Amino acid sequence: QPTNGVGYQPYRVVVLSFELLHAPATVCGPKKSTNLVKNKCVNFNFNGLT
Amino acid sequence: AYTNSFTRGVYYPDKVFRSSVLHS
Ligand SMILES: *[C@@H]1O[C@H](CO)[C@@H](O)[C@H](O)[C@H]1NC(C)=O
Repeated sequence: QPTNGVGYQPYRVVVLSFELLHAPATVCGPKKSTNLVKNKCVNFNFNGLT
Repeated sequence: AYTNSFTRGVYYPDKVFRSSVLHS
């Protein structure tokens, strides 16, 4: 009830669990690719694995 | 009727490539 008061009131809980894994990525950050280099030394990122 | 299972029912643990390797 609105009459419950602060600790007494309802609170919405979200838990975001993640299947953070080396298996097929499908949900990712506000993130955008480069071209792919081959046969030269580079920093790299795939799916935010780096 | 009945029979021994022999070596049926092995399956992949995960979507990771590995090769020429013994693992457990
Ligand atoms: C398998 O188990 C059944 C009973 O559950 C038995 O009658 C049968 O002889 C067994 N077969 C083998 C291959 O051990």
